This record gives sequence, C-alpha cells and structure tokens, in this order.
Amino acid sequence: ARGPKKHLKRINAPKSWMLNKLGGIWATRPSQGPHKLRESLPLSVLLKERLNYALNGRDVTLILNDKEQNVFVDGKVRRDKGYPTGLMDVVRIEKTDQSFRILYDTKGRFVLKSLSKEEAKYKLLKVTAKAIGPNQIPYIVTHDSRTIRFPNPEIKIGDTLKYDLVNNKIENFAHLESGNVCYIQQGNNIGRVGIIQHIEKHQGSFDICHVKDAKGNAFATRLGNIFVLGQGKKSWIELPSGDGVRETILEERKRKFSY
Amino acid sequence: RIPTLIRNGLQTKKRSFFVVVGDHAKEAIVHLYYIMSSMDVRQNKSVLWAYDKILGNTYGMCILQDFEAITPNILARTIETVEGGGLVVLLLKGMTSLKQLYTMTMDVHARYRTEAHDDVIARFNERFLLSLGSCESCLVIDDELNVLPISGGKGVKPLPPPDEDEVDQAKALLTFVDAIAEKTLRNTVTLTAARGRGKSAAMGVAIAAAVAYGYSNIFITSPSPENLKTLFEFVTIQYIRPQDAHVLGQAELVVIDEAAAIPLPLVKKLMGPYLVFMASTISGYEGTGRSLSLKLIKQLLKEITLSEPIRYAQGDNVEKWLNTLLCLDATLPRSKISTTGCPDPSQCELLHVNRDTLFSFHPVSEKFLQQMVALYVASHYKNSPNDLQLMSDAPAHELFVLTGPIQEGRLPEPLCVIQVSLEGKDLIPWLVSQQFQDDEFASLSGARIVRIATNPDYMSMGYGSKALQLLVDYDYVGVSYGLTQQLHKFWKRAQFVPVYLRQTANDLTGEHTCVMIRPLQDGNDPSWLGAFAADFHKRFLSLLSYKFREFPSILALTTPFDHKRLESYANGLLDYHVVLDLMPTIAQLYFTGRLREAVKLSGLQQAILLALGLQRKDIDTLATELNLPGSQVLAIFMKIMRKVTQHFGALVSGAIAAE
RNA sequence: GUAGUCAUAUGCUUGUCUCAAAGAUUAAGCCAUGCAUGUCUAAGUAUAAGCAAUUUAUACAGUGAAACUGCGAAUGGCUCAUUAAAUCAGUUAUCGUUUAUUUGAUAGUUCCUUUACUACAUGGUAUAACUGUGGUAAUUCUAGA
RNA sequence: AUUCAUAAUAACUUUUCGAAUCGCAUGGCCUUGUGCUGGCGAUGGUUCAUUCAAAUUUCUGCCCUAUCAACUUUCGAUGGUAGGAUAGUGGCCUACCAUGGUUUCAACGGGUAACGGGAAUAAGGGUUCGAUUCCGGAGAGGGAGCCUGAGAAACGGCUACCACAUCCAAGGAAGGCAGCAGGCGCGCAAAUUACCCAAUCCUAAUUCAGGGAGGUAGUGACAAUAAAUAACGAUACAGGGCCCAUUCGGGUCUUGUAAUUGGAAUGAGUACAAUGUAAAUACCUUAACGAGGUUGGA
Repeated sequence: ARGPKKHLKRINAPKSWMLNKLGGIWATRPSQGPHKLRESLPLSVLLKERLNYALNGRDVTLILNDKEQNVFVDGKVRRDKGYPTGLMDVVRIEKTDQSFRILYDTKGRFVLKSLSKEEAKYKLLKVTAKAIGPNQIPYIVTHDSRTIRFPNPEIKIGDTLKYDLVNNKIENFAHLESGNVCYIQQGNNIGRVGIIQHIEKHQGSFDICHVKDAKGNAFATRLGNIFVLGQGKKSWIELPSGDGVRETILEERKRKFSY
Repeated sequence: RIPTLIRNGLQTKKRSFFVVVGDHAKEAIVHLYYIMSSMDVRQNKSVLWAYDKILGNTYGMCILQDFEAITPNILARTIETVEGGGLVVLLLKGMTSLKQLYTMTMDVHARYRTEAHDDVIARFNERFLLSLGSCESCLVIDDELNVLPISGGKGVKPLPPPDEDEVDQAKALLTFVDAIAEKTLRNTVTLTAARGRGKSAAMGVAIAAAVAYGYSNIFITSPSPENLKTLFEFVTIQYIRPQDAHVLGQAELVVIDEAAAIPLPLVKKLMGPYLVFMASTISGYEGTGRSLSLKLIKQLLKEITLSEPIRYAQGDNVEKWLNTLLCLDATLPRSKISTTGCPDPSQCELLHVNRDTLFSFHPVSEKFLQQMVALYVASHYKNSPNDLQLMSDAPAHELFVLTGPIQEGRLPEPLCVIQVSLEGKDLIPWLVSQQFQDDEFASLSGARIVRIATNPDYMSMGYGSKALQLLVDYDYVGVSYGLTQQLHKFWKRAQFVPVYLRQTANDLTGEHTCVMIRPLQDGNDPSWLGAFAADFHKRFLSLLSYKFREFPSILALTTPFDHKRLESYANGLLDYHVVLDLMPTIAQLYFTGRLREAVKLSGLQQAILLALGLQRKDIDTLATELNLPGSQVLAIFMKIMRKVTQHFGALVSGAIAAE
C-alpha cells in the first residue's frame, strides 16, 4: 500500500465507541499512543459523545487547546483530539475535578466510571514483559506502556500491580493463578469479572484460561485477555454496571420488565 | 476613435505617423500599451518595437523609441516595412522640451555626433517640427492633452477619403523589355526606383517568364547580399556572387540586383558576356545617389523607372513624411526648380557657412544647407540620413560651398560643396590609433573631408581644390578614400600625405582604402603624419605582397615602435592585418624569431603565425591542423606572438604588457 | 378457440409527501473550459522607527510584511488493462526481515594533551531574506552589487 | 528454544554519540555584586518496545481438462555449499556441486477476460444487515534511468530518450487532469462547470491552517411515492313521475328551477422563530395575519 494509513471511516470505527452510524463519514482516528487503536477511546469521543461536555467538533478544539488545561489522564495534562485513553485509566476533568475509570461494559462498550478522590489515586497496571537491561538493572513493563525501574523481584511476567499515581509508587501486586479475580480486556467475553479456575498452558503457541463468578458461570478465554482485577476474591476497583456480570437476554428482561 | 480611423487607413492602403509626445512613462509607455490592445488592423497588430535584419517581413503597427535618441535610418527603414493600415507610433519626449531635449537627456543616438556626452540636436528637431506641423497628415498626441482631437476616424472628422486602394510592372516585364530590333536585342536594361517600387518583383518575373527551355535561362548576381529573397521568391534563379560569378558563361539574360553597389571594373566585364537587367534603389535610405547613378549609367543603357509602391497606395502620408524629413529628393542634378537649375553657370565663388544657417529661414536658411546636402548626397554611391543628422546638429561640422551667380534672394545653384567633419579629441579619428602606432593619435583634432562634390557639368575646373583651399584658408585635415592613382594625385595635389593603406578592397569600389593627412599644425600633427608615413614606408613591401592584388603603394607621391605594436597584438586586441601584412611588425618579428616561425610561430593564424603570414594558408586550413574551433586561431596567434617576444626579451615584454 | 393479455410493447397525458437514483457499464476513448498540498509560534530566525504598520521595551513591544523556515505533498482519488496468479481468504512469527508514528524511558565515565582548557561575559561561519544593478520573444528565467 | 540478551573484553574502527536551544517562570538560596535559583515546559539526542508498520509466513480455498502422464535440472529442478548482493530471509544470484524432487488426490499440464470477493436475529416463522466487491493484487504516452525519504517500484519527482506535441521578434521558449466536469467523439444509457466544509471526518505545524472529505441543495416518477383537493346544508316552485325489457304491463312516484338560505367554508399573502445547509434560517414545520369560483345520442 502507498505508505501508512492516516484516516478512519465512520463505518469502520469500533462498536465500542457506540458511534453515530448516520453521523458523518469519518471518525477521529486514535493517535499512536499507550493503547492500541481498537482498544482505546480518543478524547474527542470521550467528551463529545461520552460525557457530552463538548458537542460540535470545534467544541473540543477549544477545550484541549484552551490555555487553561481541562483534561488530565493519569495525573498528566493532555491536549490531543485523539489521545487513546485505554483500559484501567484515570481521567480527570480539571474545571470540575471529575475522576473517571476507562473500563469496558459487560456488553463491551467503553464506560466511564466515576471515582472518589480516593481511587483516583491508584490505577491498576498489568505486566507486559519483564527482563533485565543496562548495567545489571531490572525492568518491568505495563500494558499502559509504563516502563518500570527497580521493581519488586517477586513479580512474574503475567502480573497485575496497584499503582499510586500520586507517588508513582507500587503497592500490593498479585499474579494470575488459580483463585483470583479478573477482568477480561477483550474478547467474545469482555467486561466480565470472575474467579480464575485454572490456567492450562499448551505452549504450541496459545494458552487458555477458565473462570467462575456471581451466578457461577463458566468462562473461557486466552491469557492475553485476562487482567487481574484483584487477589483472592476481593476486587480492587468499583465496577460499572453493578458487578462485572452480564445477563441472558432472558435475565435482562426479567430484571427490567420482570417477565 | 483611432480604431475607426485605422479601418479607413487600411482600406485606403495608407499608413500614418502617430506621435506620442510626453513623459516617458506617461504618454509613452502606457499609451503604447493601450494602443496595442486598441488598435487592431487584424486582432491588434504585430507591433514590432524598434529601440537591418527585418526587411523581408512586413508588420502591422510598430513603435520607434526616440524618447532618448533618434536614429533616422532606423525610422525610415521601419516605415518601409509597415503594411497598409499600419500606424507607426513615434515615441518622443515632451514636445515643448524636445528641441532642447537632448543635452543631459541628450539624443542618445548621438552616434552621429559622437561626443563624449550626447547632445541636443535642435536643428533636426526644428526640421522635424516643420514637416510635422505643415499638414494635418500626422497625428500629434501630446500629454496634458486630456482629449486629443483626431481628424478623421469614425463619424465626420478630417481625412478626405482616398479611393479604396488595390500595370506599371506588366508594361515593363517583357514589354518594354522585348529587346529585339535593328539595334541589338541583347543589351543592358537598368530599372531604377525608390524602395518598395517592385524592382525586385519586376526582376523576379523575368526569371520564369523566360523558361529554362523555352524563353531561356537566366542568372543573378548581387553585392553583399541585399534581399535576394524577394526576387527569387518571385522567381531557375540561381545565385553566384559577382566575383565567383567571374567563372563561366552559361546564360542568355543576366540580372544584377543593385549593381551600383558593385565595382565598376568587375561589373563592366560581366555585362559584356551576356544581356542584363540592372536594378538599383534610389531616393531613400541606403540607396544610391542619382548623381553617381548617371556617371554609372554613362559607362554603358536602356533605363526604365517604376513609380508606384506595391505595398501601399501612392500618396501615403507616412512615406511623404519620411521623404521630406530625410530629404530623399534628388532634383538638383538634372535641374533646379526655379528659373535657374540644371547646369550652374557663372563664375564659381568659394565661401563658408556654419550650421547656424540651419535655423534661420530667410536668405541663408534651411534651403542653403538643404541644397548643399542634396548635392553631396546626390554624388555619393550610397545615401544615408546619418549624414543628414550629422550635417544638421553635429558639432564640428563645417561646410564650404562653390556657388554660381549670387545676387538677389534667388540665384543659381551650387557648383560644389565640401563637408568637413571635425574628428578627434569615425573613420580618420577611430582608426589612426587602432591602425597606427601612436596610442594617443585619437587625442588630437582634425577635420576629415567627408565629402566633396563638384556638379558634373562644372568638373575639372579646379573648384574642387578651391574648396579645400577655402577650408584651410581663413592638428590637420584628413581624408579616406578608395585608392586610385587618379584620386590620390588629386589629394596629393591638395597637399595631403599618405598615412595608411588597408587590407580589404572596398566592397563597393573594389579599391583599397587609403588615408591621407594635410598637416595643419606642426606641434604633433605633422609629426603624426610623417611618422605614420615612415611606418608605411617600412611596411610597403609587406602590403604589396599582402594585397594579393599586390598593388604597389605609390601613395600620393611618385624597431622600438614595432615592439609596442607587437605587444598590442600579443597583449591586446589589435588585429592581425594591422600588425601583419606581408611584413609589418609581425613578419618582421617572424624573421627575427627563432621559435616555431615556420610550422607554429612567425606571424598570423595558421602555423599559427607563419602558416598564415608566410604561407598564406587559409584560416580553415590551420584550424584543422592546429585543431582549433575557429576564433581561437586568433587567440593562438596572439599567444604565439607573446611567446616570441618573451624569448627575445623577457623584461621588455613584461613592461610592455603592463603599460 | 376464448380474450385477457394480472403481456406488453410505448404508443396518448393531469393535487399535496419524500426514505430520495442518474457516461463503473463502449475504450481502464483525456485533459476543452473550469479548475490545483502547502504551513505556525510560549516557536527558530525580522528594521534601534529604509518589511513597516502602529506605538514611547526601554537591549529586541507587539507586529506582521519575507524569508528562513520545519513540516506533509510516498497520503488519496479515479483506474483491470492485465492478471487462473495464493490474487485472495483464512491460515504463519518473523530465531530470519525492517520500522518515523507514539510514547515511554533515558545519557559520569569523552580531557584526561605534561587542565596560556584562553577563556564559554555559551564559536565560527556562513546566507538569505533582504537593498539594490540587470538582462532577455519571453521562463517557477535570470545575470552580475 | 541461544553462540539469545546484555554482558563484557580488548582491540579498531576517516564512526558515532553527546541541546553554542529557545520559552516563560527569577524569586528563593547567600553574597553583598555573587553562586546560583532554575522552575517549567519549547527545542532536541539516545537506544529499547511504543503502538506505526510492513514485510515476509505456515497452515484451508479459482472453472473445466487425463482427450492434461508425466513434470521440472545448464547454473536451478532440487539439495547443499562459498560469497555476494540485498536494509536486512530467501537459487535471489556468484559460484560449487548434490541429482533433485513435483505428480492419476491428474501432477507437467492444459482450457473458465479472471482483475478478482463482511451482520445478526433467529419455537417455527419474524426478518434482515454492512450499504454498485468489507476483502483484495496490477495504469497512470512509449521506454530508460534515476527522485522523496522513517517511509514510493514515487504515476501523478525528475531526467533523458523516444514519440506525440505547442508558442512564438526566431531565437528559443510547451505541453500527458481512468483525482473532475466539459465539447467532440463514443456515440447505449442517464442533473448547474449549485451551497457550505453548518456537521462529522480529514490533514496538519502550540491556532483554530487547511481540508475536493463530508455536507447541503436544487435538478431530478429518479423509483417514486403519497393519495388527501368544492361541497354542506335554507326556502319556494312544482310536472308527475319514472322505471321496467315493457312489445304492455308493471313499478311506484319528486323533479326542475340557468328560483330564494346558510359559516367570519377556503384558499392564497404577513411578521414567525425556527428542528435549520450557525449562512438553506423564510424554502421547510409552526404560528398566525389577514383571503372561495369515454363512448354511443340531437
């Protein structure tokens, strides 16, 4: 192909953005950042269609360009129409001191969870890779594309850390092993939260995992899609749509219109 | 406005002079832009801008930029090129200021005057104003004229309608031309006319009209080329120039275009072997004087003349304008228009008059100078307005006239005229220093006798010398002429001393041009004369051999300097022949030089220097051997000269190169 | 047979209402006429009132002219014309290959001259732009100051 | 999984590296000039992975055909190897040789103008989608070579060549819009060279650049739809009716006013802002203000 793509089509932009089909023809294309294209929510989407603080396109252009700084992502200022806010992030709306979790539904739509000045401090990080680099030093990396220097050594590659944004400090981690709580970042099963049952590795190039939860449903997904929302039953963050558990179309009806 | 008028003009086949006078930018430039868009004989016009190559073509509309300078020849030539409905837009300086205009502003075209700075030329402006002012024919648009009245044009305005314009040649082609009779059929015909008459076209007709097989085959010759294009285009025409022409005799009817230009010797011989049509232009710029034309004809002639222009209708006011401005009119040789005229009888009286005569119009007025001009101009082989302008405005112009009986305001015509042109401080004052030894020669002053002429009826009276004596009577005097044993003695008898004999036969006369000086002041002029004369003495052998014609230099009569000359060729631009001949300084140098004088050194282009100078090898020949591109040959010759000088004396050459 | 043709067939022609289609289809007939990827300051370059437009930073205000920049101008968009080919689909990580983009991170060992290291009160240039001098049927022309 | 790293390690590399940034923030520190104080970013570099990628790449699948039997090896048909290219994998080649091996499961091979093909519901049914190809290779006179660069087999960069193919003061000096429209043509076949970048998308340098995106129209049975547009009623006056199959019988009985009543029927203009082309935003939707004239048979 000519070179590298550079736009994005209304029609082609993820169902996670709950986008306007009739809308236009395009859609703000996520900027190369911390999260992958599909797994992200560009700010313009976050304020216009989400919060609804903005509206028309120029509305954003003001907000992120205005010399006041109205948007914060993980304790930092952002002024990019399409910064890819990803899973388990913390976004603050300066002018109102609003704090949000970037989390998927139970139906897989990006949801905004309101946090208390309390959780707004800690953010959950999942461990990408772990190896030693320059001059005998250990480095850990998080999905959030965080690069960590001198990390606690009791941390295996597929771990989950709790991060104190305020001090850029770590605390209480927890690997994925039979008996923990987890969130699935993507898949025919995303947005779910349950107890890890067991992890059968097949090495041939793809390991799998099982899970249980509230109504004790059986879940199946690939490791790469498991995010440890916590150690031993206690979750670490407040979940959207009540608990991370979806209902039969049948259970939804009976709960709402009670059929 | 003028666009309507333009329509009338092309319909009439006439042209008009549109004078734009005013500020350079204001009237001149902007108006020209507007006129181009507006005036459309066709859509717009070619509007060639002039500020020789152009003649075969014709153009609708043109502009002549006299704002700084006026070259009259160019103006006349430009007009001849313009088609029917065309307008010649003359760009002039502000009208009130024009006459004086020229000074600091100056007539830049002053190449006639050739003072360091250009000057006024008021007289010419005055003559111009007279012709322009005389009648309604020329349109004068002056600045600060919010509205200019345009006589003529759409609506009723001044310009009496001429008939739509659209036999003389036909009467002439075969017709006057059928040369068969008790008298010989083979003879020489000479058709003469002003420019644009159709002489060439007439001459072209005969070419085919005689058919190869059929009427017969023809031939054609001409001087330095001249537009061969019309004749042949109108035409078996083949062309071999006269000299090359001298080869073999094939044809029944020879045609020579503007033969007057060709040497009498060469021309005469050629006319003998066949039957010919002789064409010659007169009564215009770069034409031939009618006085000379008669002498030329006498050498034979069936002469015929064509009166009407092919390109425009007769009576074209533009053409009338230029003729009058330029003083095209010839009448004095046959006769003057008055009680007197024609031969000038009575005792000849010698007198001088100044340029000032030009302004006054009374006794001694524009007329006296005009008459003098007509006479000298008439007697010359070629006529040119540069002469006229020079006569009018140029400083340092002095005249002497030989006149017949003078009494009342109107008397008989002049017998003779002498035009002296100060020179110093072209021709006698440009070359004495390039060609001679003293770098300084250009500095002094002298008066060249540009033109001397005695009415043919009056000749051999001694009036000619009488004219010269009057010139001296009340640094030196000089003259340049085609060398003739006869003419030289005239000048020698005049008291001139032979200065130089150049290399190239006059293209027109066929004789080599010599220069002579009549020493007025001893301080340096007799010195320059004698010194040059001596130099010529040393050079004499060199010249004779070089001439090819190898004519010995009688002239009017029955070294360290060489080093300077040599350096000038080596270090500078002086030309080869100047240094070279068989043996001027250059051959002198080769004899002495141990170097390649032979195959490489000596003096000239070929073996670089020797092969051309000694061998007389062709430029083309040595360029090949030497493997030079051409032009480079001269450079090599110069380099060779430098080398020889250095070998002779390094220190001397260095100083000479330096200063 | 039946007429009809709920056959057309086109062949005749009339309030208020719109989710609203129209030289890929022929030849992958192209440029009439119309037309055309450049650009900004917290930010890199502007005149001690000849960019200069004010106005009085004031040793460098804006303010911009122009340039320098520095960027994209490998994007598409129309085009099978091909193509029986992995084209393409899945279906490969690439111990086999390259990588702007984006972050993240981030870098004490440069002498050690035999520290006038000079001494960094951070170098040198170079140039435009710029004033001008031009040229030429005439350039995205171009000359030379 | 490593000869992996990231180690070193020496050497030895015309080889790097390494903010002569600018921006506000200069008030705290001591000093008192000082030394700082740099704050903070802008402006860099560094390598790594950071998406960016591509780029390979196994592993299923184009029409028919055995009347395809056989195929493929001079340098590749194979292996394997030396190198060299390749940016970097590769017979890709330099070699150098291996003879390879493909194949009736038809292989060699042939023949199908072939450019080329995503959603979801759903007892059953209901239905439907993405939107004229999601997907996805090869053209931008011919040829050539070259171009940018993170990044082109660079169409729309060149050149130069060819060709066309053009302006001309003679001289030189053009020019390839299947990214549009347009006229020819073609000639099967279809609307002004609308309005805006109002969105929503685009690019993009620190803003609000620019967006031939997009949008908006119109045109436009286009396919069209819709299917709703003079009747409601006052009176008189009354001939007798008027129909039948009718042949005569029968049926019985309003019917004409080219008579006199009905509401301030209604249509059409006028602010009317406007979902509204922030301008289409008066054209919508209002609102009102006003305001009825085929046939046959003499």
